[PDB]
Amino acid sequence: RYLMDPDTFTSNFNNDPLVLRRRQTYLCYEVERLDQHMGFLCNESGRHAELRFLDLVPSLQLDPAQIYRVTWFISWSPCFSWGCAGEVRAFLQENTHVRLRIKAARIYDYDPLYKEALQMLRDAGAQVSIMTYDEFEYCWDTFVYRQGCPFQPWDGLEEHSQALSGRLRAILQ
Ligand SMILES: [Zn+2]
Repeated sequence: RYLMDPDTFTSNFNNDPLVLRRRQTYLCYEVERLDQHMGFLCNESGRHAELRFLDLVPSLQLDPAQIYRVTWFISWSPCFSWGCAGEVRAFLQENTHVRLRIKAARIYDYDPLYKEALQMLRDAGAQVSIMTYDEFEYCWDTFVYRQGCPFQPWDGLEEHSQALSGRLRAILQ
């Protein structure tokens, strides 16, 4: 399994919501039977990482008889205005053996309809939450070519996480 460069992780999962950023997304995934698959995806040539994960589901050769928990540690919450939330809704509505957890570093405020994405994902059975120190360090330890270096928090990690978490819980009340 391949690991991402540390600077790519840090640049993409920094959770300060008031920074101007390129609209790139990184999505670290793990899939476990409730038989594991792990990896990471970014947007490529206009196709969002969420859809690329859906693209690769068949290649994972999951047993249609079993239940699987899929976890996404995603740098941006999935969009509405470019169809991600709806495709994820479709996927989950049919593939009822998949339970999806979405832990987002940041809310995708670049999408005017981001709240509709969050609400739609919830209504389809996905568990959506905001990444905390725990998740950032887990992703550093699990998906990053860190060469034994411990995780070091960026300025404001905990504050941003708590503010975004309050936003998200307010939206999904
Ligand atoms: Zn999208």
